[PDB]
Amino acid sequence: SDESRLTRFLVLGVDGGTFYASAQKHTVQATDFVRELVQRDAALALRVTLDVVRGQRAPKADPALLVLALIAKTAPNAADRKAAWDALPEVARTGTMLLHFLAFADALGGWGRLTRRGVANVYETADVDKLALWAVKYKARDGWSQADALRKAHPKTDDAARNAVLKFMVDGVLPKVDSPALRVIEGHLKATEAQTDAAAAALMQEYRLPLEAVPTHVRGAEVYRAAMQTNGLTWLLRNLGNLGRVGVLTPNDSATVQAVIERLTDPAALKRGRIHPLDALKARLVYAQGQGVRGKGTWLPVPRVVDALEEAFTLAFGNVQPANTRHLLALDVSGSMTCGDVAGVPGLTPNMAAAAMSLIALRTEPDALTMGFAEQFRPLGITPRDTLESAMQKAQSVSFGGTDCAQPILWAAQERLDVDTFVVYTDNETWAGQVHPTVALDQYAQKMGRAPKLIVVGLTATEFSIADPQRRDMLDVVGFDAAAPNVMTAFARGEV
Ligand SMILES: [Ca+2]
Repeated sequence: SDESRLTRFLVLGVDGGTFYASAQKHTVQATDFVRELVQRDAALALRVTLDVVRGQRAPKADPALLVLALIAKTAPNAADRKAAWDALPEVARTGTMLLHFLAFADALGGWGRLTRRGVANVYETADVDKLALWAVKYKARDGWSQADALRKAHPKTDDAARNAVLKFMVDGVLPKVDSPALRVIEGHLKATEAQTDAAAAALMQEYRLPLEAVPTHVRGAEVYRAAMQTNGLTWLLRNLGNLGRVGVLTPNDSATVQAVIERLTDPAALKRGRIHPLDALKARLVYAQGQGVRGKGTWLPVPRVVDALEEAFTLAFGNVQPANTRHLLALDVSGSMTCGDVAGVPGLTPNMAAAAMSLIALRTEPDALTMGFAEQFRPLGITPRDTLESAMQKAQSVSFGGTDCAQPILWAAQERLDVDTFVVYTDNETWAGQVHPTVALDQYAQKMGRAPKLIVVGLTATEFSIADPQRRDMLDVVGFDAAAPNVMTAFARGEV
């Protein structure tokens, strides 16, 4: 079905059953099916695309932006090209997304009337606050800048304030209406000219300015101190190291320490911020290193903060959106599972990641059973009562067998176990058995009267292929990242 095949491309960013959960290239490129579909039925291409954007299941806007460009620029009909343009303001939510859309479109046609108007409509529809934000935060994206687009599109609004910010976005010259939209602009201007951690701090204090506005050279204690009070939990999670470094968060400075602990374990803030347990696990591991990636400095991890992150992990389970399907999780339990940094997270071993995901399933899905490719294929005996640490150990066995992704499915049919979703967790070592998982899945359907799905996760994989591109019941997840769990859940629910 065109609808289903296009939706899959829109979510995964590929025209097959593979999610590159990444930190690699895999930039979305339009395949033949996608172009052919846009010519054949641009109207449904567009309806499908809006459905996906609104449904918000796509980890990335990229594929929807590309598809939208294709329709807008190359759809045979004028009503379709026009409808695509009319949707641009919705789909290109941020300044970056608009510049990204233009990078896709510029390879499909020049600046005809539809294009000038369509781009102009984006700026003319945005309020003075969104415009000001774009003016300071989304100035450029590689080749394309807001200035470029504005010179080609020439937007004009009814109100002088917005025209003033549009003018500023082109010529960088500061006016002075006010609408405190200019305020944030003036603030960002002065911020670039700081030289001192204190003036910078005093500046975002005066001007409600983001930590972004502060030159890397001057972001000291007062700058980070200031940033905390003005950001949510997600920010806080990825900034613990930056706080240990700039001398704000230290083992002998209890007031800030307690205040961080309270935010990290605030159930209401966890829920509203939609913190996934892996988000908390990543923050803990990153923070506990006391040293960052290239060119970062060091810091002294505060133990009780590390502790609070362990609590945030447990509390976050309550906010996971379940597939609501019966899962059988088959874990690779061999020694190499203890090696590697999944998703570039220092210390996040495939074994740790798989144990975390097992606990999640056990605690949130209608049913879940965990098996392992051990001496023989057997239950690991992990339960919702386990900790991350005890589950990790149950998922390690000195004697192991090949990681055969067909085998959990063959086993379940043999045991007449009702399973909706099979999930295999490995590092990068799928091993082919005598029966392919496709045959396995067919045999299960034939014996049990239901067609289940299979997800194979290569937690540190760069490339493998198990999922049949011609089937819909299979998904390969290559690598891992923060978007992977939601994609897997969406897939299991039949939405991908
Ligand atoms: Ca292995």
